[PDB]
Amino acid sequence: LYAPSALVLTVGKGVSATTAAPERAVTLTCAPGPSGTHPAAGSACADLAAVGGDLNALTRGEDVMCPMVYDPVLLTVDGVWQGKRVSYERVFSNECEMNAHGSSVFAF
Amino acid sequence: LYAPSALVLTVGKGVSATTAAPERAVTLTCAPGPSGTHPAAGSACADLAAVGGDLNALTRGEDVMCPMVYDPVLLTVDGVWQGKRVSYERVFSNECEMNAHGSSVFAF
Repeated sequence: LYAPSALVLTVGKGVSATTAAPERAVTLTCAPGPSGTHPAAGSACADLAAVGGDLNALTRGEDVMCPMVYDPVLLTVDGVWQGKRVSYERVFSNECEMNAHGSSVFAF
Repeated sequence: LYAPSALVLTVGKGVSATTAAPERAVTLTCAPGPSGTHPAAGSACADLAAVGGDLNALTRGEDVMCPMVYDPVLLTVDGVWQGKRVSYERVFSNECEMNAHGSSVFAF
């Protein structure tokens, strides 16, 4: 047995789970190994591990430059990270911004 | 694009998400096809489809017989079923009981 690490991330244009339909959704597994529908299971897993599973501490790439659009996107993440239950959601100003937090966690 | 179907199911001995640590956790994908860490991705997918994604309507196999133990187990399911957000959790009297609701959805 190992502490489980399994998550489902969903993104949709909107500003809250009540007003943003889930357009895309990927599963992500990091224990015992990185797998799932996520485009970059490996790097995503590494992104989370480095930050200690703390989604909120994923940094915004200083050099990454995004156009100043205001087209909100709601990101949700649910499941278990190393035996601990996860339930997170954040609204980004635009996808480019979302995809700029952590190299590959949210880039799906 | 297709309406997404991606879920994470977790089970732990306890009676509420606050008091039941996630011991095991499996991801399940049903669109465009059945996949994930779930032991029976295919049948599980079929179990859900038949019931219209309505977890609460999964039936208890009339013939399935379980010993009368009282060792509760909390089952949680989160994610998206056919474009609609899912967030469900139910406490069973014992694993044998949990595994008796729907042939293979919860049998993991």
